Amino acid sequence: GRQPFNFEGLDIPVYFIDKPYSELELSFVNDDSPLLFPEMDSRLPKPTPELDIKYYSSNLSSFKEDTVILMRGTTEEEAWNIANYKTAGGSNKDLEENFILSFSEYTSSINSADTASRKHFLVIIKVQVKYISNDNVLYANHWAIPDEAPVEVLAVVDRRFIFPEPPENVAEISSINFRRLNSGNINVLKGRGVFSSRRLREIYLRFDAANADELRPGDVYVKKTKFDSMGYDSHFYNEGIGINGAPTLNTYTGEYVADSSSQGATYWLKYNLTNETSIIKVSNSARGANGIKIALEEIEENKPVVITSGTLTGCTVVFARKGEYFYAVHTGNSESLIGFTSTSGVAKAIEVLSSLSELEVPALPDVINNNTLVEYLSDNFDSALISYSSSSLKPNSMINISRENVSTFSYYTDDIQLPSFGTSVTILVRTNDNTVVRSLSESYTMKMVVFNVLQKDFSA
Ligand SMILES: [Cl-]
Ligand SMILES: [Mg+2]
Ligand SMILES: [Mg+2]
Ligand SMILES: [Mg+2]
Ligand SMILES: [Mg+2]
Ligand code: NA
Ligand code: NA
Repeated sequence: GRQPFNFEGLDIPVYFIDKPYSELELSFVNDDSPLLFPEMDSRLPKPTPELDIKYYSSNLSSFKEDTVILMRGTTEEEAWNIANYKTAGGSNKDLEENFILSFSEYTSSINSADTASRKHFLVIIKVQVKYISNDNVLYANHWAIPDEAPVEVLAVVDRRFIFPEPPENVAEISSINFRRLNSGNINVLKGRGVFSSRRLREIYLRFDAANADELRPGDVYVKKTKFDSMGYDSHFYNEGIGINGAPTLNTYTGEYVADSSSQGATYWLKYNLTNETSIIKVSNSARGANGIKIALEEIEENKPVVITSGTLTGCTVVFARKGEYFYAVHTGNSESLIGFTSTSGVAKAIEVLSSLSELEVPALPDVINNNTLVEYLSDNFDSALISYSSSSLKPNSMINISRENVSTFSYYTDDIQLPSFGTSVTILVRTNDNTVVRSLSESYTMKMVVFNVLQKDFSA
């Protein structure tokens, strides 16, 4: 093989070997650990908040000499070279040699560092602001640093989890939940509340993903590569959510179904679907739509897939089938734009649906509203479900037509006593030699309980 790198002679204040869950409820998860999630291990220095880094970098004359703390997932060899040469890219060339630029990207996102370092190495550095920039990064919360820039290495953690394979009833109930899902029974997700996570884990399934947002006029962004451990694609990220921002489209595995970012979650904070379940979270874009297209023949036996839209409080979720492909689109806005979702949001959803289905956008009326979405879906897809919020006060939100191939679920109406929220989810399961596809939309009221539902099957 290749000689193991020996870190003992290096200048590393904090160096240790990370233990996976299986070596410490998740006693069978041998390729992940709680090092960074949900709480960053107390041995590790914490990164500088993204907003503070942006503040320093935006006032460079005032803070060029000050430092920030950043994280990175790297290989064994990269981590050793960073710690040995004390430069951002593990280079021993002098910075001056560039002026007679190669860059490495670090992150302020704990979840991003978790994703990148799992099964590899975590490196934490302190670096002066004059060496960082984010002008050309593709991933959220990333900062490029010249490979030759000096850094102070604060921690290196070996997260390769090289350990002999493992030979309140949370584990047992979660295994039953997996068996229920894996049978193709949508009832496992009924009534147990909303779920979402900001975690990023690559799942087995590749799918087309698209984004249309008013921040980027004149373009629909299309991603056909896997959602992988490099980080959070900035097109599927919303810097305005909370403090460090949040992803608007991410995949994770079912050992965590909801985390503390899921507004209103209950049952799925406690129990899970095991890490054999693959979950795709599709949220709205800041001012527009995110969508995915799944090839039903690529769902694999004993690897069920769950799509969740998170907590619905005004946004529109579309599930649809055309041929051998399933579509999920979530449109709306995070900027409290009254009337956007039932008008511009519909237009953005149609842009995404047309892009994913490889159709030219059809001719649309001058006034685009939720009825327009019903018509578009009816004419261009085999079957569809719209889950949406309507009020007699906002006429554009009201759906007053019907099409035989389009179901609609108003998870909010004026008849609802707040507080309330909606959910909309789909399961895709290869069982009995076919791909079962079942969708479920719910309204929750009041401890929140479901009082209104629509269940739609998209399989034969
Ligand atoms: Cl991953
Ligand atoms: Mg990283
Ligand atoms: Mg490695
Ligand atoms: Mg129950
Ligand atoms: Mg949510
Ligand atoms: Na183990
Ligand atoms: Na050294």
